Amino acid sequence: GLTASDVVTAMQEQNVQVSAGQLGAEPLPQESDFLISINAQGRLHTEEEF
Amino acid sequence: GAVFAVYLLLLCAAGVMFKVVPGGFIPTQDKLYLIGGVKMPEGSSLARTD
Repeated sequence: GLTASDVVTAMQEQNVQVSAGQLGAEPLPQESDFLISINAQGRLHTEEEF
Repeated sequence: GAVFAVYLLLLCAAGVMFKVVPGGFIPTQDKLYLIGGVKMPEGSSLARTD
């Protein structure tokens, strides 16, 4: 029940650069002690993952 | 013959000069400022650094 365009869209959705943000960044009413970057993996690398 | 003997030693002395006088580039000079700064513990916020 799939089309070529479904497949291309799913590949574009599931192998993609992700911007995951931070904890403790400004603006806060009281000064933060830490700034913690977040990682979330979006891109695929191997034939198995694809 | 004696002056030529001295000249030969002075010449040797010239060779040692180029070996014991430290090499240099631009002498350090007072540029009318100093560079300060700080490395805080990894993960510190900008507020802690400030």
